[PDB]
Amino acid sequence: GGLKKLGKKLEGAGKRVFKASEKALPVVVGIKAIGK
Repeated sequence: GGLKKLGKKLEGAGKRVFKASEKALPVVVGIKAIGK
């Protein structure tokens, strides 16, 4: 089954990248927090 293949592949990135995003959450939110 490829389903679990795609859901497990991309997921791997979101786990490592979470550090790249989490760090800019204040920088990604500030826009969503200002522009709502």
